[PDB]
Amino acid sequence: MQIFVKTLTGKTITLEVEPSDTIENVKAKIQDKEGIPPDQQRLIFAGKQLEDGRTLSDYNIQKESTLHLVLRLR
Amino acid sequence: MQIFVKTLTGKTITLEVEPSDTIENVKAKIQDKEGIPPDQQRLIFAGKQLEDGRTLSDYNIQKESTLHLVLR
Amino acid sequence: GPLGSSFFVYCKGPCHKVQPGKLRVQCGTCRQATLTLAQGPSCWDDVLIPNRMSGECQSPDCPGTRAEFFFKCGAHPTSDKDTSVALNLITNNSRSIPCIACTDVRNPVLVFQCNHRHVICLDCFHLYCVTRLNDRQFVHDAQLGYSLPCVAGCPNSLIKELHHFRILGEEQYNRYQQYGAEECVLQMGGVLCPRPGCGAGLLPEQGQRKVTCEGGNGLGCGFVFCRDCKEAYHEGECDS
Ligand SMILES: [Zn+2]
Ligand SMILES: [Zn+2]
Ligand SMILES: [Zn+2]
Ligand SMILES: [Zn+2]
Ligand SMILES: [Zn+2]
Ligand SMILES: [Zn+2]
Repeated sequence: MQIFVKTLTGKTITLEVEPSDTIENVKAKIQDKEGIPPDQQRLIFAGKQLEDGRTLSDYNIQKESTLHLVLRLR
Repeated sequence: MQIFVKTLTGKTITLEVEPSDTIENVKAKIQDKEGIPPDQQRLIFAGKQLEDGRTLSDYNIQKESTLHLVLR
Repeated sequence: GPLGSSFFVYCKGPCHKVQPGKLRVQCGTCRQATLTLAQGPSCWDDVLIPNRMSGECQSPDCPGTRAEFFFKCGAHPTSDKDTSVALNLITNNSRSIPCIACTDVRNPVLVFQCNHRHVICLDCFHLYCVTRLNDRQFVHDAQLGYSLPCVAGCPNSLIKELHHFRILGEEQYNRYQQYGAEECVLQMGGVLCPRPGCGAGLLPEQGQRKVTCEGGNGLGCGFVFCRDCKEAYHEGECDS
């Protein structure tokens, strides 16, 4: 299926994922298309931070639903 | 109406049925499409194995839903 | 609490509304609907919590036992994995309880998980969600997320399945997601970029009063400011 990842600035990215894909796999697909290392990535869905070990189906994230990406450069 | 049957080989059979058709009738339609005799057929729907006595309406199987076929 | 055929999901298309739902189950390993359940589910936690029930996969090359439940819209044929999220707080008003807002007996209704199980209809719940969203009255929890409590104000009544806010409508739901991501950044100790049009979510170190909006290509506007006044970066005298 397809999901969307949007930054708070407005930039939008499309990803080809499966409901069983983990948030860690999602952050890997983001790096393969944006070059952002996953350690700096913080994914948010409905105000809730997404754990790397969890899957999209754990959060019931449906197709064409939107995840939010904020960067942590520390 | 149409219903779909997914097999272990990935292919999806399309059957023409009525809500009043029995599970035995459905197994007969599966033999007419794939040659699998009904004694080897097992149908799975909503986590339950379908018995030859009931009908599609008895299992709340609606139009264009999917049955899963596994072999005995 | 318990279950039944009173399932309600939110169909994102072609219905774009709350609809009666179909409960389905697949094998937790091979992801196929070949797993049979020796016993049916008895409560919402049986279908909402992973690996809460066990079964037996009828595939010859799969010894899967974990039941994985999902829901689909029941108002029209759906594909094999065209799922819809189940709204566990919405059920049929079998007791015919009037709405706590409009005082009209409606069906279906949403029941908050407060101590009194207050009942509200979908129309009033829609207006309740929109007004609290536009007024920035939504509450953010580090465990649950961006949600609302019971309309009457009862404690420990935050909605856990955040997909209930799909009743906001397509436009207001994406605004809710945006507001949740913003409040989430502020919850992690971050700050929103004050430069209009940017609105970036920045997570600088706690000690640094310098904030360099900077992430990469289109990820930051490059504006340097102070965490306290949010006007422009300075070395002292944070007052205006
Ligand atoms: Zn629908
Ligand atoms: Zn299996
Ligand atoms: Zn009402
Ligand atoms: Zn209440
Ligand atoms: Zn900025
Ligand atoms: Zn300042």
